[PDB]
Amino acid sequence: VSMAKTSVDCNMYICGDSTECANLLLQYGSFCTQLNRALSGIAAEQDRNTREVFAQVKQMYKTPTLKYFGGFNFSQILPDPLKPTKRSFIEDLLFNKVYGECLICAQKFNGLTVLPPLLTDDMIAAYTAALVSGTATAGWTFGAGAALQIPFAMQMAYRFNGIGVTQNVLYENQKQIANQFNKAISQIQESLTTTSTALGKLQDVVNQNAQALNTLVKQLSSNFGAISSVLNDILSRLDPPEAEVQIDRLITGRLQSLQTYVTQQLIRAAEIRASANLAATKMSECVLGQSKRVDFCGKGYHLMSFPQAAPHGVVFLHVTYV
Amino acid sequence: IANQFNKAISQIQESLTTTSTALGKLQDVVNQNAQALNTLVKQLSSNFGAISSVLNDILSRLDPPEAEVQIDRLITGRLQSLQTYVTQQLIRAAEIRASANLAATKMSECVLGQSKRVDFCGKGYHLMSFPQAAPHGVVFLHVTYVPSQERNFTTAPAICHEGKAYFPREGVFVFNGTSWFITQRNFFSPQIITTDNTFVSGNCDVVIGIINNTVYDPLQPEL
Amino acid sequence: DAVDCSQNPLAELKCSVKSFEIDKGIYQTSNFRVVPSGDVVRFPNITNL
Amino acid sequence: QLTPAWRIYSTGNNVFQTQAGCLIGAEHVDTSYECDIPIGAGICASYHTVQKSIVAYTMSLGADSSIAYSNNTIAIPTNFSISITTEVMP
Ligand SMILES: *[C@@H]1O[C@H](CO)[C@@H](O[C@@H]2O[C@H](CO)[C@@H](O[C@@H]3O[C@H](CO[C@H]4O[C@H](CO)[C@@H](O)[C@H](O)[C@@H]4O)[C@@H](O)[C@H](O[C@H]4O[C@H](CO)[C@@H](O)[C@H](O)[C@@H]4O)[C@@H]3O)[C@H](O)[C@H]2NC(C)=O)[C@H](O)[C@H]1NC(C)=O
Ligand SMILES: *[C@@H]1O[C@H](CO)[C@@H](O[C@@H]2O[C@H](CO)[C@@H](O[C@@H]3O[C@H](CO[C@H]4O[C@H](CO)[C@@H](O)[C@H](O)[C@@H]4O)[C@@H](O)[C@H](O[C@H]4O[C@H](CO)[C@@H](O)[C@H](O)[C@@H]4O)[C@@H]3O)[C@H](O)[C@H]2NC(C)=O)[C@H](O)[C@H]1NC(C)=O
Ligand SMILES: *[C@@H]1O[C@H](CO)[C@@H](O[C@@H]2O[C@H](CO)[C@@H](O[C@@H]3O[C@H](CO[C@H]4O[C@H](CO)[C@@H](O)[C@H](O)[C@@H]4O)[C@@H](O)[C@H](O[C@H]4O[C@H](CO)[C@@H](O)[C@H](O)[C@@H]4O)[C@@H]3O)[C@H](O)[C@H]2NC(C)=O)[C@H](O)[C@H]1NC(C)=O
Ligand SMILES: *[C@@H]1O[C@H](CO)[C@@H](O[C@@H]2O[C@H](CO)[C@@H](O[C@@H]3O[C@H](CO[C@H]4O[C@H](CO)[C@@H](O)[C@H](O)[C@@H]4O)[C@@H](O)[C@H](O[C@H]4O[C@H](CO)[C@@H](O)[C@H](O)[C@@H]4O)[C@@H]3O)[C@H](O)[C@H]2NC(C)=O)[C@H](O)[C@H]1NC(C)=O
Ligand SMILES: *[C@@H]1O[C@H](CO)[C@@H](O[C@@H]2O[C@H](CO)[C@@H](O[C@@H]3O[C@H](CO)[C@@H](O)[C@H](O[C@H]4O[C@H](CO)[C@@H](O)[C@H](O)[C@@H]4O)[C@@H]3O)[C@H](O)[C@H]2NC(C)=O)[C@H](O)[C@H]1NC(C)=O
Ligand SMILES: *[C@@H]1O[C@H](CO)[C@@H](O[C@@H]2O[C@H](CO)[C@@H](O[C@@H]3O[C@H](CO)[C@@H](O)[C@H](O)[C@@H]3O)[C@H](O)[C@H]2NC(C)=O)[C@H](O)[C@H]1NC(C)=O
Ligand SMILES: *[C@@H]1O[C@H](CO)[C@@H](O[C@@H]2O[C@H](CO)[C@@H](O[C@@H]3O[C@H](CO)[C@@H](O)[C@H](O)[C@@H]3O)[C@H](O)[C@H]2NC(C)=O)[C@H](O)[C@H]1NC(C)=O
Repeated sequence: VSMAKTSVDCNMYICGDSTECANLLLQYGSFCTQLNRALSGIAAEQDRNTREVFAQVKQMYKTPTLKYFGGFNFSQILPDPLKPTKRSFIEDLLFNKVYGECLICAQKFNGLTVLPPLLTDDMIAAYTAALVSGTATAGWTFGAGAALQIPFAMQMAYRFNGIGVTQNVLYENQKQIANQFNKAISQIQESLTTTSTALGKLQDVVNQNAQALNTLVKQLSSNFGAISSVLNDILSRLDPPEAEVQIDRLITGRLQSLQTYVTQQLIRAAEIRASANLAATKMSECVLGQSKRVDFCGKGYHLMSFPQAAPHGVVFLHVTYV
Repeated sequence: IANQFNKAISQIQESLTTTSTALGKLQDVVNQNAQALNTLVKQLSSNFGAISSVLNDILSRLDPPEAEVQIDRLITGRLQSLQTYVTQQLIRAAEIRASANLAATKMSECVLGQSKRVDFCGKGYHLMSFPQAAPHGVVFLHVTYVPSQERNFTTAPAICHEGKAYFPREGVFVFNGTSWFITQRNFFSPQIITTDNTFVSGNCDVVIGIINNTVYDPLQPEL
Repeated sequence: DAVDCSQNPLAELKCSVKSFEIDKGIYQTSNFRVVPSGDVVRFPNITNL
Repeated sequence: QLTPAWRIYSTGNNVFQTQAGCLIGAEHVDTSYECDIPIGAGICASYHTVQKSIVAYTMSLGADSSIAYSNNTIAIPTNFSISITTEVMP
């Protein structure tokens, strides 16, 4: 539900290390400015996408001492305050599977840099934790209004009846159901731990972003028919009058790559928005309520789901009746 | 209900008379259009590496050979500017097109019917909605039911009567000041627990949290 | 009226957005850089006379 | 040694660097509020009393609330209200 908040210095990219060269860029007026504006716009959208998806609850909740409810074991989904890391075990596992910057700061010569998000991973974890913790006790009214305590067993019974199974069945088999639930969680943990395809979608987005940037920078070494891709070696060698032709040519060549880059970024952003919109919808209908539409919250008959924090995305655990 | 409805409408009317953000989304689209148009036209004054940004200032002082070269440079520049514009225009169109599809969906589900899906027509429980005409867009007024102040009651999964386990129908077993009743989860109306508002299945030794209680059966006063 | 676009950061923003009024928020108006000081020029050892 | 620079400009004691960049002229508090004007990395800025000034703060994530769990009792509404929400799309 996001991509890197990239930024490019349009001056330094097209031409640097020269005050003579710079005089030619000025003949294109505010081009440099509007290009910068566009990249900023995209970064702003990335922020919006994240906030809309996660900030679905007005209040934050804290995690209960009890992790055992009606026989159901939720300790792997919830964060455990016992340890320094304010994340669930599942979340840590998910994170472990996936230009200028600052963590100390550093800067490159390519004019590229990436901005930080408003909301850090831990802040997100707080939201996902709050949602699970909240819904665990508030049940059906969690998003509707005030959080009203409903015994876990009663939440389940209601939802079973929702699907069309007399609550009597759940109660008779309560022990069996809790066991299957607990088992499934352990199953998922191992599945994620020993695989290499999980979250492939998130890696894909990151890879695409890197490719776009790598391509943009690499082309700086292109001559475009000029004497050299290096501006500093044009002036030294060629008579300064004629040199303007060589420089303008190089500027034109490079300007073309910026236009291509920014265009592609807008297109990529559109696809992301679509994803974020879906994710937000799923959050509301699969987590904060009980969706009835088939195959929206999983293949089977929807009973429950939980969100987990993820490296530039959202991971859902879908609990279904089969 | 009618009273709150009427006031809610009045409250909105007043809000839309003094605020400044309600239609920010519509103004944003308009502003973007204006910016794009001004940007494209403004570039007509760009030099684009030519001896002059004006065709007349080229032809009027250059022989046709050199003049054509300078014009060609100018043309190439302006062509790229227009191409840039139209590409951006398509991208903008795509986003709006998507919005329109959603808006059509919302009218269909929130206005011409009653939504069951949560958080689509509003945060509360959907009751009603009305479209309103708006410049370059659509404004909806969504009417929802919202639960208010709650009260604490003790509950029970089932009750045991005459050795049999009785389970609730659509409601939940609720305990008030020394009396059990059954009522709907989303409201409070404590009904007498009667044989025809429940069902019996299984004994009392296969239920967790089951309590002892009685079930009314009209047979007795009838007989 | 008139705005001196180099008087202070606020004036710069006013000029940047072509307006004498600003509603609210954070705005990027320009970039910045540090200016180099002295000249470090180095030549080979030079032994050949 | 900076370009650009302004004719009338000075640096006060209100200087503090964060991951998202450093601020000059904005004060820094040990409290939190709703994020008004975002900076980055959990930091936002707003205009508050002290006489008002620009301050930086760690943003609030949401209201502070907690409910006790009970496997014995249930909470249910004993009243309701009706309200109308306004939504706009282009
Ligand atoms: C939800 O379900 C999870 C499990 O799915 C429960 O948490 C588990 O709790 C059990 C305790 O019963 C943990 O047991 C582990 O046993 C390992 C083996 O050593 C013990 O057993 C041998 C058997 O002969 C004895 O000889 C030996 O003396 C020990 O008794 C331990 O090595 C594990 O230790 C872990 O924690 C320590 C903490 O410092 C670490 O240093 C270790 O490296 C290791 O991480 C542990 O004792 C089991 O690991 C738990 N798993 C998890 C994931 O927590 C939850 O409690 C349950 N929740 C609810 C609410 O029911
Ligand atoms: C549903 O049920 C939950 C609990 O399961 C309710 O939450 C509780 O709400 C009650 C409301 O009073 C809280 O009551 C606590 O009582 C303590 C005892 O003192 C009172 O009673 C004695 C009896 O003789 C009187 O003499 C005395 O004057 C008091 O009347 C208080 O000490 C508690 O105060 C707490 O907050 C103050 C705030 O400054 C602190 O200073 C105190 O030290 C203390 O922390 C409090 O009044 C009870 O604590 C709540 N429990 C929980 C877990 O929240 C729900 O409200 C209820 N919902 C509905 C709709 O009924
Ligand atoms: C909902 O979830 C809650 C919390 O998980 C459950 O509440 C707990 O219920 C258990 C059931 O008994 C309570 O158990 C406690 O056991 C203590 C130990 O003594 C008993 O066991 C020994 C074993 O050999 C026997 O010899 C002895 O005779 C007892 O049988 C008791 O001391 C505790 O008593 C408490 O209350 C009395 C009241 O006057 C006090 O005098 C005592 O000092 C003490 O406070 C108690 O019986 C456990 O405490 C409960 N927890 C809480 C927080 O109340 C609910 O049961 C669960 N609901 C359902 C339906 O399962
Ligand atoms: C709703 O109202 C009904 C009717 O009032 C209650 O029914 C009671 O249920 C309890 C269950 O615990 C019955 O208790 C029975 O006691 C018998 C006597 O042994 C006990 O007492 C002697 C006294 O010295 C002790 O020495 C001895 O150790 C015991 O403590 C038991 O024999 C009964 O056991 C039954 O079940 C076992 C299960 O394997 C069988 O093996 C036995 O053969 C036998 O079937 C039982 O424990 C009590 O008698 C019932 N009352 C009546 C009138 O029948 C419900 O409990 C009540 N429900 C609620 C929720 O309150
Ligand atoms: C839990 O629910 C039960 C039932 O749902 C509820 O008990 C009810 O309380 C009301 C109190 O308003 C009782 O209403 C009665 O109505 C008759 C008819 O006019 C009155 O005569 C009754 O007055 C009694 O008390 C007077 C006090 O001086 C006496 O003078 C008079 O003779 C009567 O004794 C009273 O208003 C209603 O009948 C009961 N219902 C039952 C079945 O008892 C209970 O209060 C609820 N508890 C909580 C905490 O909500
Ligand atoms: C921005 O630049 C300043 C100036 O260099 C950095 O401040 C310096 O930070 C280090 C580490 O926090 C300070 O301690 C040093 O640690 C090394 C560790 O081996 C030690 O060898 C040094 O003798 C010293 O102890 C150092 O004193 C400090 N300098 C000053 C003037 O305070 C600052 O960290 C940089 N900011 C970022 C984000 O990198
Ligand atoms: C749900 O709560 C609302 C209020 O939060 C209740 O509506 C209010 O009901 C009273 C009648 O009991 C209405 O009239 C009031 O009467 C008192 C009597 O002295 C008077 O002083 C007040 O000025 C007023 O006239 C009150 O207007 C009404 N509120 C509104 C907005 O109309 C409602 O009844 C509760 N619902 C249930 C089921 O309890």
